[PDB]
Amino acid sequence: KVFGRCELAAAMKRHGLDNYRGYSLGNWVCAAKFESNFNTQATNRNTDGSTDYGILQINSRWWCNDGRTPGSRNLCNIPCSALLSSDITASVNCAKKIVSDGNGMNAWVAWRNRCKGTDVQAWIRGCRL
Ligand SMILES: O=N[O-]
Ligand SMILES: O=N[O-]
Repeated sequence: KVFGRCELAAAMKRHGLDNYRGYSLGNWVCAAKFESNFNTQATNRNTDGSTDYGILQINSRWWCNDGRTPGSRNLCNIPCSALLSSDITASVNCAKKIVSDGNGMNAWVAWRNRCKGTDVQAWIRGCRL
């Protein structure tokens, strides 16, 4: 599923991401835009053999099991394919564990490089929230 901007904002808010660990809703929408272009089916291979999955490009090296990242962890206790569903529950719940990890949203390379220190509120402008 490819989400609309305000559609994803609303779903993320419903799932309790707005101000989760102090990160406003705009931060999450911005991250999702630049990680996956709002596409739940997005996948990208990393140099180390792991893969990033879903709207927030959650990585198999630590967070999920894709059956092909040998010697990795499954800290969210899920198959990586769960991160590709039209239902974003699994992605959101795993993201909450990631952002609590100690590095906050810096865990997302695209957020650090493209969202951090910018007017992230613009990502929810016009939405009926
Ligand atoms: O959800 N369309 O911005
Ligand atoms: O649960 N919203 O995909």
